[PDB]
Amino acid sequence: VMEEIIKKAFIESINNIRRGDKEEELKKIQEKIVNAKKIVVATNNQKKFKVIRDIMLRVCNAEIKMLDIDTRFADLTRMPALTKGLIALDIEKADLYIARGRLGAPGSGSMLVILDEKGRVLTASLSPSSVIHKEDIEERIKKELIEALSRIGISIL
Amino acid sequence: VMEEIIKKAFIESINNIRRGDKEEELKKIQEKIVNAKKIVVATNNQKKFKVIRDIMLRVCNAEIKMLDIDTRFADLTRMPALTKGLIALDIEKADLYIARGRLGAPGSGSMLVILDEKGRVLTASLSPSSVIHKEDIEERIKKELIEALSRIGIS
Ligand SMILES: Cc1c(O)nc(CC(=O)O)c(C)c1O
Ligand SMILES: Cc1c(O)nc(CC(=O)O)c(C)c1O
Repeated sequence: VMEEIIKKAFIESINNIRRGDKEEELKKIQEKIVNAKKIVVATNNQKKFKVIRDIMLRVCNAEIKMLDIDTRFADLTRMPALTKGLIALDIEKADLYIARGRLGAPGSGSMLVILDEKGRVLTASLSPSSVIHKEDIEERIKKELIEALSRIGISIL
Repeated sequence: VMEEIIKKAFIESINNIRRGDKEEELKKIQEKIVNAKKIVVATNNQKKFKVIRDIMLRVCNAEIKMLDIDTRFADLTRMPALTKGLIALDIEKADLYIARGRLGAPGSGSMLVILDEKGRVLTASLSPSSVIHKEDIEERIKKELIEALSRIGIS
């Protein structure tokens, strides 16, 4: 049915009557996150994985697994985090894919992104460059994931 | 040149000794935005153009121009904002491109992005779905641009 809602949105864009996001779109996204039972985290360090896993378990009742392959094979692309997400989508079966990496060019800070079964971007969050930041990574990852969930109306509480 | 710094970064990644962003990279980004001489705003829109312009004229001493053509056609792609940025990049020349649109799928909130001459993503910022923050486009675009500049050390 997501295909249907997005189709409605696209029809609205075609007819030049679209004004931003619709409530049914957002609730479809939230329902998609909350009702997810399989989640893949596309990084090899387990710290990251634990943070993300335990956060996501309070939002959904999913099996959350990690990725055996390492994704440095994305640190040469234009948007590394997204590329990691797409690699994970290509080699692993899930209803949600969670990725974290560099936003764009070297120096651009960090991005965490959540993709669905067909590679659509559901939500994302950013952190300043670790260069200026100088704060811990687990707390920063927690901040990223919580903002990414909250900005689409999902409470970790 | 940015080509060299990025090449070194890529080399570190190849030899698997890369640890993250380095200060000469960030300094190259700041260097890139502050010393811009031309900035293109990827919109036909009044509100947006003036909003972005007012910040950017106070951060740099560039000619800041708008787009004769409008980029609503990007609202059917996977990441509309980036696509808008690439359209602007594709049809007119500048040292900076500022684009603003939907992050991803319908319902996913908004993204503002800043691109260099070669379409590289220098910085970006995100907003919750307009469904949730019921603020309209000019308050949060300013918040987005200011956040995007601040996150890379630009005041
Ligand atoms: C067309 C369009 C859309 O469908 N969604 C958004 C994000 C939002 O409404 O929060 C934007 C900015 C937009 O330009
Ligand atoms: C390889 C790599 C990089 O060059 N930059 C960043 C962003 C940062 O340093 O905050 C990340 C996360 C990263 O994995």
